[PDB]
Amino acid sequence: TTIVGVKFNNGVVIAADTRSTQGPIVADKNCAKLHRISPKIWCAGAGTAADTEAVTQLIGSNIELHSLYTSREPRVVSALQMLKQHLFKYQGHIGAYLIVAGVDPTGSHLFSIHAHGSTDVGYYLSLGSGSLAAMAVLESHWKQDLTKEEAIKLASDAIQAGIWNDLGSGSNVDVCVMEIGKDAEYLRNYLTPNVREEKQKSYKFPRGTTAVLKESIVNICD
Amino acid sequence: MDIILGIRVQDSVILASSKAVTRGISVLKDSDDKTRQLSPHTLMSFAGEAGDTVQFAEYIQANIQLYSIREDYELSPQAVSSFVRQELAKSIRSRRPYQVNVLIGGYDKKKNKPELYQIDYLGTKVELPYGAHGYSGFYTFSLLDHHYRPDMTTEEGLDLLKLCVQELEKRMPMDFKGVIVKIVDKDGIRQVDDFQAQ
Amino acid sequence: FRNNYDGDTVTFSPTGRLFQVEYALEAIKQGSVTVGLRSNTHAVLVALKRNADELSSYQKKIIKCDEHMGLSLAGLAPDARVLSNYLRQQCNYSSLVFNRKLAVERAGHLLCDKAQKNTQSYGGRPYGVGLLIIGYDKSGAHLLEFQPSGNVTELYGTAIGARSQGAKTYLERTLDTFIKIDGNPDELIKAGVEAISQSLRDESLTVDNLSIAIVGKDTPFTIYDGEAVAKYI
Amino acid sequence: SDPSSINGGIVVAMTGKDCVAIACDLRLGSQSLGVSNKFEKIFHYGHVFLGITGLATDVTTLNEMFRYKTNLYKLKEERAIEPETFTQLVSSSLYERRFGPYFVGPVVAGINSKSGKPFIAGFDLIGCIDEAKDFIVSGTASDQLFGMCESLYEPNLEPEDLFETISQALLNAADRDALSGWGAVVYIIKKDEVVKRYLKMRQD
Amino acid sequence: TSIMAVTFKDGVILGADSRTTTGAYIANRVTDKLTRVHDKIWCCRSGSAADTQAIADIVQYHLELYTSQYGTPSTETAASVFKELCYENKDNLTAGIIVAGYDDKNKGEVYTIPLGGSVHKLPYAIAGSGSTFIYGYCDKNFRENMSKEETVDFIKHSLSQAIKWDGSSGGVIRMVVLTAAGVERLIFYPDEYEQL
Amino acid sequence: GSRRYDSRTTIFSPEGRLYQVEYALESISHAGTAIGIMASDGIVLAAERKVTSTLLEQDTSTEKLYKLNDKIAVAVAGLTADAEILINTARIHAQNYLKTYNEDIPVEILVRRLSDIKQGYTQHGGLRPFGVSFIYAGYDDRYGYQLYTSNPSGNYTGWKAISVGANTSAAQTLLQMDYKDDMKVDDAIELALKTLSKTTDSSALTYDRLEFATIRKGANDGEVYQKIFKPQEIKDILVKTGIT
Amino acid sequence: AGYDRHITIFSPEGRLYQVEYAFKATNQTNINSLAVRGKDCTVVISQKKVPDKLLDPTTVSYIFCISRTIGMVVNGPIPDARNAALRAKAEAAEFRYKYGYDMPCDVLAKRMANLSQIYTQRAYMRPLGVILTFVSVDEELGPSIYKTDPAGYYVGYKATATGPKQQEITTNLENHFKKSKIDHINEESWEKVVEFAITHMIDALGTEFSKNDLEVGVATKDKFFTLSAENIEERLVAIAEQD
Amino acid sequence: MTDRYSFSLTTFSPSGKLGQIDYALTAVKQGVTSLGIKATNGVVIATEKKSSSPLAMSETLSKVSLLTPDIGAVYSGMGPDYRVLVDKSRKVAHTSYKRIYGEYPPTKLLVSEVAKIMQEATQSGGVRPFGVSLLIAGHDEFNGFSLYQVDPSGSYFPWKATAIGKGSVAAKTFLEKRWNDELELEDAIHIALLTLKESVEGEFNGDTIELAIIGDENPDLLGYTGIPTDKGPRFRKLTSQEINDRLEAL
Amino acid sequence: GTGYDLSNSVFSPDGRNFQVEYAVKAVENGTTSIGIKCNDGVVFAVEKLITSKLLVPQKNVKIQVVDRHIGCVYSGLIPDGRHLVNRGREEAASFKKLYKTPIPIPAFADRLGQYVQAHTLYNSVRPFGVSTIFGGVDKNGAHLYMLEPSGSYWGYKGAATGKGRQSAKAELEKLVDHHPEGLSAREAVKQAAKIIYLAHEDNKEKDFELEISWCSLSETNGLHKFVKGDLLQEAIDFAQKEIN
Repeated sequence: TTIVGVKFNNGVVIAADTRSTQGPIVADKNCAKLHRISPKIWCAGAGTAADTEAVTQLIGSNIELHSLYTSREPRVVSALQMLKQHLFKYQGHIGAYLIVAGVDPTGSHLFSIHAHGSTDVGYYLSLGSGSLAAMAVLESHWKQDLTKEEAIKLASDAIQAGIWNDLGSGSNVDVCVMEIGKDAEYLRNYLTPNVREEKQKSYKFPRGTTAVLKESIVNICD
Repeated sequence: MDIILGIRVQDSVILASSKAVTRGISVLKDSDDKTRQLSPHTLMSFAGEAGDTVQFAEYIQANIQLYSIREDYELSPQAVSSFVRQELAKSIRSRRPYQVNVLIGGYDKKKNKPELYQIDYLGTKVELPYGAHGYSGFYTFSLLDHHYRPDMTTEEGLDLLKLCVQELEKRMPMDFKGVIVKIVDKDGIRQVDDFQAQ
Repeated sequence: FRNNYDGDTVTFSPTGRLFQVEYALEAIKQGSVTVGLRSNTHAVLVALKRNADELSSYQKKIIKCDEHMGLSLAGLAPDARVLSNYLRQQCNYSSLVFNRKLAVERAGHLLCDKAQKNTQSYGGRPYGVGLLIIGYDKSGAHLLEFQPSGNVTELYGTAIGARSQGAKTYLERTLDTFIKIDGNPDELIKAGVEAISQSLRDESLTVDNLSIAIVGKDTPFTIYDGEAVAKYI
Repeated sequence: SDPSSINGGIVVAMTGKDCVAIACDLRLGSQSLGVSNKFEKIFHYGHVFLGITGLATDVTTLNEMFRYKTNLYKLKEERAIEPETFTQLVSSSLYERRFGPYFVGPVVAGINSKSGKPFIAGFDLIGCIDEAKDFIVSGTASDQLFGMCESLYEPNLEPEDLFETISQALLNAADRDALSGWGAVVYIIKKDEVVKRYLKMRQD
Repeated sequence: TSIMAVTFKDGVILGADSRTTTGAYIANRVTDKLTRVHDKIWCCRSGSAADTQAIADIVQYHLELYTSQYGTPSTETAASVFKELCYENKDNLTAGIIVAGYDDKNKGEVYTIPLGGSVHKLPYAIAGSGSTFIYGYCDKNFRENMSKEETVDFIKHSLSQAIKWDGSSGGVIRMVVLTAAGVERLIFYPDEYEQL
Repeated sequence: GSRRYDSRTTIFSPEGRLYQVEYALESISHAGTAIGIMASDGIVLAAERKVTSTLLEQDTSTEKLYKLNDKIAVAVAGLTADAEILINTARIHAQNYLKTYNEDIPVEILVRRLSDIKQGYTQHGGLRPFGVSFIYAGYDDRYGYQLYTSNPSGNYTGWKAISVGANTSAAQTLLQMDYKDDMKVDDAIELALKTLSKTTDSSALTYDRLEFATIRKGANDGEVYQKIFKPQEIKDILVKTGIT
Repeated sequence: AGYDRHITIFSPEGRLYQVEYAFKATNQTNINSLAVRGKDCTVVISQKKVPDKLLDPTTVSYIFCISRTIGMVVNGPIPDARNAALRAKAEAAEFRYKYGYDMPCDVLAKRMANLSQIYTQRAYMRPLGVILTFVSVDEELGPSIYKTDPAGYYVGYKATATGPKQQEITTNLENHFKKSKIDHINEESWEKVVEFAITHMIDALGTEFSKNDLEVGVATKDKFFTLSAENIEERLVAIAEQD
Repeated sequence: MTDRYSFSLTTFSPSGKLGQIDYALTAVKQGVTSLGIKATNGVVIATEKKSSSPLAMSETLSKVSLLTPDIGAVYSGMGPDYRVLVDKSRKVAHTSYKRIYGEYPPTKLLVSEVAKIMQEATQSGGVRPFGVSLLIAGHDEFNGFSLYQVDPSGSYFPWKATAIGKGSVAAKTFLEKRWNDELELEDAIHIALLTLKESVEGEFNGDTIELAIIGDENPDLLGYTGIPTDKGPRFRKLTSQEINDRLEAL
Repeated sequence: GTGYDLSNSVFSPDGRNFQVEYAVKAVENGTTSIGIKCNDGVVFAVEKLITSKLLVPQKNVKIQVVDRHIGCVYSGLIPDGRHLVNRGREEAASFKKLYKTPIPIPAFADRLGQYVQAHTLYNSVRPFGVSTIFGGVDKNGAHLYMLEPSGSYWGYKGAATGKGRQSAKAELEKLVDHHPEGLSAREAVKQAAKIIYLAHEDNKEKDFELEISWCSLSETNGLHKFVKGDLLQEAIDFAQKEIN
């Protein structure tokens, strides 16, 4: 997996590849790794997939309830604090490594959380097996005061470094832009540089090819 | 392990269970009956961990008898086996699981058909024409895969078992001291006292 | 009035009284008399044992709590068993944990607090027994008076139970005298029997009717009953 | 040792033109010993189908659990649960046992009764949902299944065609796995009808 | 990690490198190890980042509730809360913490809570993997009652050496000056301290 | 203390009666009438909706007939909310049984469990009993069609025809007058409507004031079918039977 | 039957007497307080009465600092007031710990109001005989005043008053705002807002105040503090050089 | 300490009445009027913002609350009781449904959960019933639009239209006259305003009236874009301005 | 109606808690005790009625210490007083354990305050039957406090409670007026002995025993200590002399 977070002049963007794997086998060639904590707080995770997903929905659920209770927009630091205290409590057994980004009444934010519960703040971040390939790109092109467009490019280029050079990553690039004054814009499959070529042949079998021993209708209605 | 075998013929289910109880270097008993009657038409055989084995059998027996009294009815073989499977399935995830495998042979008076259920300590249940627990299965499944027939009579079933026991007494490393055979059919459960030379 | 404020120990009356506590105190007054007095070397307990029938025994009223401490009861016997048992444990804890004999003054504080808890909470009841505690510790002979209200007081001498007032005035008079009965136990006991008989009226203290206990400088708390008290009647 | 390799078994689901197919083998063994050639791994609640590979006792237990939950769901909701909703129910039920998981590889197949849209999904033993549009595989011969599906599959196959494709995928994958096979059953699902066929296959 | 706290004439100063590694990989090269638990009570963390952050967050919570009820807490009290958490939970924690604070009555103070959970009040303290390399340097160059400028220099030289020999230390040098005048944040880049 | 405010919901009267149960029953007697009639080929459940309005949504409403199983249903007479608490636990008990034995729960086992829960609020806990009476209509392969009734006391009994709620005395006399062992579902449907029709405290008996359900074993199938009639369906059966 | 007046259960009129009697207790201290919002501050004024000469005047207060940003003035017996203050502090400290940001004035108010609603529904808990006025300059809402009573009710105010002569102060403030047409004291400094507050406290109560007859709490961006006798005296002087 | 009130506070009286529930209903009767009307393409619920002082900011007090993006609630009776009920309802929608099925609960089930909570305050030890009646309006895919009333007993019923509180008898009568199964949302909003006017004594404007509807999806209120299947909440509170515009056409 | 005074946490129609008020009666019926704040410490004195010659003199101590810098004395039900001090001790130990520094007097006052107020919140407990005078020296001065059965407390210049609280308060007020600059620990000890003697007239029937304790930054180093021997007699005399 390759996920990154990049702050820009008026917001923050996160991106991730779309390859899901079980050992060396690619299970899902186009899964979505960008999750929503709240409308404007998005998250990307690496590590035990069920864990990143569950921890994201749990805090997301509580963040919604907290928002309704306080009549205020959810804050990124709240998602950060709730996630970290939860992860810490489980001493790393919940293998969730995340990059949480978002905009709220106090501005734009970019954080990283590790399974054991520690958090970090930065202008550019990467996590996952593609972490190093992406960071090599970020350390080579990042600069302060990037424009939304430059940020999308930098983040997009970072996931690509991971897609091409990391076996744990591949397929497409998903992006989500969070700008201080507008709605968050989720760009699913923002890039698709890995389309499978047309197969050389069609394996459509002539009907009757498969030997059948017995047949019957199944009752669905009650 | 001990020998636990079961075969379902035309109108009955026959259960054969080894008589030996061995600990270490000594065969302590050679007339052990590894069975418990759960209800007039349902019999259960068992093999496994030294003390767990009987404690489990008797615990199940106690519950079925309780249900019978409370409902003045006899649960079907399928119902009893599902109850037993759930107990084992709970146990496998408990502090100290019951390490017992069982065969449940019953005659369903409502369907008028014999039924044989094989269930291991994990709560893995399957309904079969014939079944076995332990190493026995390694010589009896293919033997029966060859000699077994659906429409067999109880008498044919007994001859089929005899063929099984002989194979086991020939190739198995342990002396299991013969088996006790019981028949479960529309009239209940009866023990074939003459298998020591049938 | 009262009837509306004496239903439980968690209720104050319009004048600031706790009737359940006062009713418990009444169980003491109805109890047989017992007396306590000390010099500078010893402390003595003299108690009148009461009997149901002339076919029954005279219920014991003195309990030993440790080699250096003991008490006499007046009122509900079971409540005395409970309190003395708690005292036996506190004495025990002190020895086992600190290798220190429990100070009579501390024993009194512990009892006071244990009784106080049953006077501020719902569901419980005050204890219905009075206790006289005697003991010899690192500061000499001691005598304490325990009331179910939780009030514990240190005295040179005192008495509780029915007609206790007699013996008490006697001691308040004999004070300067017995407080000096040092080095002579028999005298202190006699001085006690004399104080107790100041509360008689029904009969006269007999052999299986009188109970005495003593503790001091070189005397572990020991109880004398029957033939053992004959030489004092 | 490995709870997922004790009993053996496979399940595979595929989407077609206004249809879905879910198939499974019938084997149930104990290590090398084949024990039952009638252990089906596909179940259904209303029009939603669920296949389950892995430890047999958990396969059985989970089916009884989902029958139980979908029953209450219908009584309360007053409608049969849909594929998408059931997938979420499976996921949360699995994750709820995060540190004492059921050793299974669930697979959901069905057609949304309101949108008529075909649906399939897979899960790891703790609930992570795999939502592919083409196929989902599970079991001891999953590597082989991935190979067959990736090769044999093509979009919008008609029921009669999807049947040939799913069957060939299952059959040939099972034959390269010692713990799978021993019979197979295939379900072809359409908005209106469901056909169930038992395949003829090697018995070794 | 290289962290230290030094008391001086006008109060106390905390300094630290900014490198956090996971193996030989630098996960963060601009980490901020100077953690605020109260206005003028900060701490430097070493050991498990998850652990020290959880500790710091709880301490901050306690000092905030303390302030609400009894007013500003003494540096000694802050060191006490850290201690309680580190000692009582020594089996499940890997945290080395240096507490530094400025009091008007007590001026600057430094307390170091090493791995076991014991507390040590000192004129100055150093900790972290990089600290082993500067025990000699610091011992020879430390003086009591130095001036702000001298203290900032002592810390800058000490840490540049720690960063020099310890691969786990690096990046920039952050400092926090705590005095009656207030709170001041300082930062020093490589190109400066690397050539000292 | 608190003792002062404790009503003591679980004590005997000097006559050996349970106050709260008696009072809960009194409450039930003012509830819309519910009737149950068992026939040879099925069972009928009918209930009168107490209080209605022009604006009440009858299509989305259900205050008296609930499905507990695919083979068991109940008619309620009493506090709807209380009934719902019990109905839900009944539904769970039925599924636990199914999961344990892989067989649908026998009608009496389920009725007994529910009655036992009620009995408890009668002997311990210090809580008020549930102000509810149920008429259970179900089918199992051991006793076939069955009709039971349970009330606040936790006592239950079986019937061929029974009523709960308001005017049960009048309803029972009418039922005991026209019921016949060899009746048929359709005969029962009609008997039920006629009875309610003569016991109603309302002007006429319209469809918007009724709930109907039948449990039949559709000859063309072989299985048991529950049918909670829809507004229109009730309006129909209402005209046919001659009540228009 | 007649016990529907001892615990919090409904009376045949659907009333909760214990809650009404709790409201009565809020005036037991015979003190009046009021709160007004400045342009970027919030001021709370409360009469300070110290009858006993044996008392240490410095320890007599009904204004509390709940958190660095939230201030709370209480109308009611001191013990219940302190019970409420301690809880609010604990609640404010916990919120910051769990959610990562300072508990907002209105949220703390809702929280304490909810806690109060509970004493109103559970029989073993008595309501607290106090009314709590919370103030601050919220980072999102600006100057804020939220008050909660023994019924569990709470709302935000443009300004508010509480105590025996609450009505007089209220109408006075009402009239001023009907006039100004704005919902706050259009003053840039808190000193002048405090002066406005005290000025109207005098007009409405028809009473003069010395530096020891008042108690003042002020809320500004990132801080809430109370004034000293001297800070107030300086205020009293200023208003005197206008009349 | 320790709640020792483990017995019921609501019990049956000789007549069969449950006193506390009856009294709770009487409290609801004294409460400000509130109503709900169901249209073919929406539902509207409204009530009067009976400000307790001109110094109070009536906006900081919402009598109409969002429970889920497609469900809203309003009430009559004890405001504080309602507030905590809303908190509990919002949470039960998550714990008992969204965290299990990954989707918000249909109106009838969430209503069922709320009703359960209220029934328990009628039987559990040491508590009194909630002194409120709620009107819950919502929408869900398989049930469409719906309106429900939940009373202190825990009982609930579906409505085409209804009113609760102070002048509910008169308001209901007025609704029975204007309601029909063909009303469009705007029509219901209009009838809602007319009905509410008869119950309001003083000022009647967008600042004294609180009204919300359950209608079409509001993608503009979603907060993000990029996911087709997510079109926004159906619950929307009308603005003071939106209310006044409709009052001129009163 | 009536009966608002039979249960502890009940508000009477006038907003009062009658049980707390009755608790006060128990306090006013008790021995008199006082506290005097001096320029660098505080002094505590109390009347000890000599029930009889049997009471071993100087043995039944009433003033109690908390931690090492706090003194506590009370009038009313003595056992309730001990109970409150035990709590204070646990409370102080807890504070020191977490914060290292011994507990500040204000902080300590609230600990006792909250605990006492807590006993007016439920009908399952009774309010405390004592008013407590306590204080000591800390990081910033001396502090004197008095806590009522309601949980109410304030800092004091001088304080008294018990049978002769009026005499005492009158005397304390004089001192306050005639010493705006501040009394000294040495002076306060004598002045305290006098007030106890004067205030003993409201009980002049029974003989008594004087008990004093103090905590002064200069005279005791900030530690609470009892006044004994020479300093005690010297104070006793100063009283006996001005009592005539």
